[PDB]
Amino acid sequence: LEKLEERRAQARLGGGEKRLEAQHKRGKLTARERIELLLDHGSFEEFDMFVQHRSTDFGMEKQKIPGDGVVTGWGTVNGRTVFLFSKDFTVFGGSSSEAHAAKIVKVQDMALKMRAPIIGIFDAGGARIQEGVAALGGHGEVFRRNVAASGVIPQISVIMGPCAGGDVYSPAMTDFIFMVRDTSYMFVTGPDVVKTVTNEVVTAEELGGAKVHTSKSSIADGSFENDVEAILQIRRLLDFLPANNIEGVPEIESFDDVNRLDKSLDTLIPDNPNKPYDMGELIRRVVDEGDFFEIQAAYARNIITGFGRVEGRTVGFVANQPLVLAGVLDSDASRKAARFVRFCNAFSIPIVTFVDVPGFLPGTAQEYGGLIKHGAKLLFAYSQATVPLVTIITRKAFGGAYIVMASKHVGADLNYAWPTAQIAVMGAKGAVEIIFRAEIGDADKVAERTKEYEDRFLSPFVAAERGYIDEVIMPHSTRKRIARALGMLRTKEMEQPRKKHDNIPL
Amino acid sequence: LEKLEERRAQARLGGGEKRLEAQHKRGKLTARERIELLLDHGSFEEFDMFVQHRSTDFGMEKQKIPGDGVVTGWGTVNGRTVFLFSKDFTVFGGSSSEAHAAKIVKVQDMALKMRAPIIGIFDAGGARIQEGVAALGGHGEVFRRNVAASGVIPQISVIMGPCAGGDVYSPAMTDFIFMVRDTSYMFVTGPDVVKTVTNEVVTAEELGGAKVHTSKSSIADGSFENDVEAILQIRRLLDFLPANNIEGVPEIESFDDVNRLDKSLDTLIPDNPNKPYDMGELIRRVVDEGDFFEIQAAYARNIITGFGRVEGRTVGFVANQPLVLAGVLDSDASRKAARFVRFCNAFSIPIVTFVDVPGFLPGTAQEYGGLIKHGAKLLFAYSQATVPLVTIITRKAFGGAYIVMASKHVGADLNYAWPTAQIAVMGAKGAVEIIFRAEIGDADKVAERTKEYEDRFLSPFVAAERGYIDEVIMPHSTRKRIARALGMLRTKEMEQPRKKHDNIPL
Amino acid sequence: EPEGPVAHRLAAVAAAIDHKLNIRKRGISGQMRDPSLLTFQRERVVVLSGQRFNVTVDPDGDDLLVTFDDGTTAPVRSAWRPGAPVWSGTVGDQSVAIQVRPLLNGVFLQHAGAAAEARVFTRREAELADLMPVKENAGSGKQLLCPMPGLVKQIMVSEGQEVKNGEPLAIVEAMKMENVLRAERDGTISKIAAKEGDSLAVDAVILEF
Ligand SMILES: CC(C)(COP(=O)(O)OP(=O)(O)OC[C@H]1O[C@@H](n2cnc3c(N)ncnc32)[C@H](O)[C@@H]1OP(=O)(O)O)[C@@H](O)C(=O)NCCC(=O)NCCS
Ligand SMILES: CC(C)(COP(=O)(O)OP(=O)(O)OC[C@H]1O[C@@H](n2cnc3c(N)ncnc32)[C@H](O)[C@@H]1OP(=O)(O)O)[C@@H](O)C(=O)NCCC(=O)NCCS
Ligand SMILES: *C(=O)CCCC[C@@H]1SC[C@@H]2NC(=O)N[C@@H]21
Ligand SMILES: *C(=O)CCCC[C@@H]1SC[C@@H]2NC(=O)N[C@@H]21
Repeated sequence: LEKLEERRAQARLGGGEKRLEAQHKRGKLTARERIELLLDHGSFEEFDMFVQHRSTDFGMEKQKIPGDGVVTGWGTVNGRTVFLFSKDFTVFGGSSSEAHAAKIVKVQDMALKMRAPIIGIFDAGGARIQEGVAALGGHGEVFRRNVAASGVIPQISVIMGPCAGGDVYSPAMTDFIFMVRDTSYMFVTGPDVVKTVTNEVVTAEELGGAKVHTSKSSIADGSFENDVEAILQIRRLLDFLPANNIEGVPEIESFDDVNRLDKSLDTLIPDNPNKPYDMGELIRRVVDEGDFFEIQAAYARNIITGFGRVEGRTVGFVANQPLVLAGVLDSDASRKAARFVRFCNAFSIPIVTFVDVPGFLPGTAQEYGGLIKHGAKLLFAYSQATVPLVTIITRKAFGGAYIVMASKHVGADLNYAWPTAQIAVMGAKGAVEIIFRAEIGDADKVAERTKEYEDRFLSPFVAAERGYIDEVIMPHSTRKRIARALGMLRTKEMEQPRKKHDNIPL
Repeated sequence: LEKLEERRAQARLGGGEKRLEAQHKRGKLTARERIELLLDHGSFEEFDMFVQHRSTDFGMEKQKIPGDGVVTGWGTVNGRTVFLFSKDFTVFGGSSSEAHAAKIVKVQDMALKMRAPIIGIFDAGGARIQEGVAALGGHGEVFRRNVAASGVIPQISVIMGPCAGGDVYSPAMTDFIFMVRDTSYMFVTGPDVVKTVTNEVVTAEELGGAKVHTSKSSIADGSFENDVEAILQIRRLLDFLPANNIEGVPEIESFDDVNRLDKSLDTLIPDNPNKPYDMGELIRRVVDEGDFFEIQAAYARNIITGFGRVEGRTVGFVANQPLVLAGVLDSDASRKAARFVRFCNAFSIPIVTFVDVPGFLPGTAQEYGGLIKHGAKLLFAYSQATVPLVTIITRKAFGGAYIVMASKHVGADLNYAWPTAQIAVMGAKGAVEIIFRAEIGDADKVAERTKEYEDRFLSPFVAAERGYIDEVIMPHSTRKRIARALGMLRTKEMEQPRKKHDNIPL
Repeated sequence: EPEGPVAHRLAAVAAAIDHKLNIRKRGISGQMRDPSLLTFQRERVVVLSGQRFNVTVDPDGDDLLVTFDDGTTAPVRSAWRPGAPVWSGTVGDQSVAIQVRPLLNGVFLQHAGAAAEARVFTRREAELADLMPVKENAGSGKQLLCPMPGLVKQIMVSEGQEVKNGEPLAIVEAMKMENVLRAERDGTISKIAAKEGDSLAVDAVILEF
């Protein structure tokens, strides 16, 4: 019947032509256009197009809009099944009602049941005030499902407009949050309340924009220039990730050779111990085809985290970066690395770690901020892990930092070292000062003792003699060795002791 | 033979009588005196009394001290098996070496194997420099085992002297850290390097003293006046805790009655809503015999966390405290409550929660500091729990904060409310200003609308009509209800979905 | 920017690259049903630094055939592999080498002294991309603040000198590691506040354009 086509075409207009045009004028796409761009052509099946709200307070009974402000369903991305929901800002500001939340709950349940990923797209303003406590209940149920899915299916969130109030806690419990520059923001309490309570005058962008959440607050995993770019990059990310915690990583045919050498790496490390180099260069010369997907690039830039491929299989990478803060570990970097390691372990992704670390960041600000526990987080993550772990020391590895960065002693499978490695309890001069404390008066004698200590102990060979390092390798062979190791390690079988859950510091 | 008695007596002197008298002059006990005070009389069995070190560098072969700086063994506390180690500050400054670490590893392995608690007493200075890289290796083997035991057996740490460098990460991964005032301190990096790098001039007490770690940094769960008080309180605490994650909470015979009414509670809440009350008094009136062991008392005092008993069985308590920051939720309070809920759930301890919360703390400082994620931590911990949860709303419960505080929507078994409960999306003034914004010019209609909203919605009865509240009870019945419900809920049986582990935000 | 037969060539190459990658991408494991049951759209839109080309792509056995709106065709042949920095091959009876670099959702191409950013869409994706607005950068101004506390070890510029974006200006040392500060904008050096030997705190003034 043509009448059903009419009903459908009327549901497809949301909250009016003029609100849609106002959305296009801000530079934003609509909910349905976003879905259309994310999914493969012709694959989208929609749920609950005709659902309506049932509130009768404050005159709500006179405006019943089909769909109640959210679009829900499932489709395919590059042939693989995905579930999704997309909020509609033109329908009561995207606010969440009882029926709204019921739709979201339906798709969450289905995604967990069929063990497939779920993508949320956010543009909205929280609980619908007119529906009072009812609205809140809805939020709660959604929250519950998030927690149930944590570590079973990947959950991705994409902030493409306002996200205020309770809404924010749903993305917070997902594995990745991405944001669009200049049109999105997140906060718990808004500017007016900030003014009435704290007398601070701030705009929405200044309080909760993409810069703040990608560079200062730890919340976001990345930003993008506009909606189209963001969605295309989400398509890119999904092709790296497993569908669930059972099936393993996806595999594609590679154009690269796993037996190629790279002479350039033999010159990467400078002769001067105080000149830096770019670890990213090494990461991009090791991965297949130079392709690397960085996570939290703008935050805690003394450490690098991301995804690449070796032999057509997804691998995760963690590395110290000498260009920033001399590569020291601090609380921000430790948190950034710890959550990445935990995700990869949950979904059976192998991890490679490149180590060049002189110690931790000193000062009252680190200690009063809780560096003890924050740095314990990364140690916990690595020591808990049962996926393959491969580590490479290019340069300095001093003190407890050496233990933390995927050492043999916390459970790493293979540990290599370049010829330029310096594995020691601390630098030479400090060690000598402590050992020869009663004789720190003379000068030439101090230089002699320091020379001797450096010649004996600032090298890879004491570690090799004890078996803490499996092999000292030439730089130009790094890829060749990595690719071989990972292959052999694909059969690793290991388990932690039986428990409800660990008690990791928070 | 008398020669064996001689060898034993000699090993019992550590680094010398002079160093032990110096330890005493500082106001501190010796390691062996600490063991003697913790354990039941005659229960201590010591391991590895005669172990020595094997280093041959920097003249260390000529001072071989038996024990290598730690006393290890097992005994009983109030009849129940415990394992323990205690560092000896008189022997190489309590520094950690290979043999030292192996001693600690032995008792860690035994504690996990026999599923019993482990207590570590720290007075030391980290990796023994003269042993070099080997020392670090030892540290790693300890760290690993800490992680293996998390959530399987309770691990307690007692800091009774200096604790610096790599050492500090072992206590960090344990369940509780207690400190002795004026004689203990913890930091990753010491004042000398702080001065060299940052130009700050600070004392050890000012950098990592008990005040810092009990009131600012979130590291310590409590402090005590002296060694003796600390050790007696550790005995007390062990009497609350389960031995392992299977056996369940201990039981004692109670002197209280489960059917007594408390008329005082009928007048606890003041008529004036802008006036506070002490929630700790309600806690101390609901538990058996007024006995309550508070955790992290000096940190984030807007929230209360601790242990009591009901009908002779251990119960955990969480509550909002109106006397501090109007009882709002903030990042610090969120993390404090989250770790406690996680521990309780891991070890099968039921949780009772008291709710009086107006919302979250506003400001740029909270948002830039990551309140979104820090606040999600508590929601996550509650939504994951499978132990019994009982909740009582005394007063205000607004917005997302209502959801976070053990709401029916996040899986609470029983939810009660006092007659004074105000369960609503927000306050009346703000609700009307948002709803009736097109007529905000007037002032009389404003007050009329405000009063009608107040009367209709700021009460417990809409939540009761929807089934979100199981019963509106009288205050004087609170204990009587709790004790009954817990008794019924002992048989609860629930399971989260199958996974390696969750991906809770960090 | 490119114009005339040059631009065309570049456009064709872009299409080819896209095609190749897409083919590989459709062999991913774990799909719901078989990919042979899918379809590839022939009509494509190549956007080349603000210049659109409507094209049609067809696989000629092993090579590719790219048809434009003018009816003019171009066969494309090469053995390029993703990762190599030079695309060498033939585009319609002519041998060419293009310098290829990766770009977010596209490539950056250089040929015959011309350079262009190249993106390839379908019709619908292109019309949705045309809804996105062009944004302008704010632009740094007037200052060079020290982002890290440390010592000033060298200054390579002098007052009254002109610099171009990305040029080094000073070196700051902290925790035994140098740090090169580079110019973020083009301009002329007006003043120098600090010079070799002095310690600077975070967000301190080194110079002003
Ligand atoms: C989400 C938010 C940041 C967007 O602000 P904005 O872009 O300036 O736009 P508006 O305030 O015009 O919001 C768009 C519409 O959605 C409605 N809306 C927004 N948030 C809503 C919510 N939680 N409940 C119900 N309706 C809501 C608006 O009232 C408005 O509809 P209108 O066109 O009929 O007036 C802001 O509205 C907000 O804080 N909302 C959450 C609840 C709240 O506290 N709002 C008012 C305090 S300022
Ligand atoms: C733990 C610490 C904070 C306690 O400091 P303190 O109370 O002033 O006391 P001391 O430094 O005199 O320590 C007592 C002894 O332990 C020894 N010691 C301490 N830490 C040691 C370590 N890591 N390795 C070997 N010996 C160590 C000291 O040499 C000293 O020996 P002595 O009486 O024969 O001289 C401190 O010594 C320390 O920071 N040690 C770690 C190693 C280090 O970085 N030291 C340099 C700065 S102190
Ligand atoms: C020499 O000048 C000593 C300063 C360098 C010490 C550095 S700071 C970074 C590492 N942290 C630490 O504790 N020591 C190392
Ligand atoms: C009246 O003066 C309005 C401002 C006070 C509101 C308080 S601040 C603490 C709670 N958080 C919140 O958002 N509102 C409550």
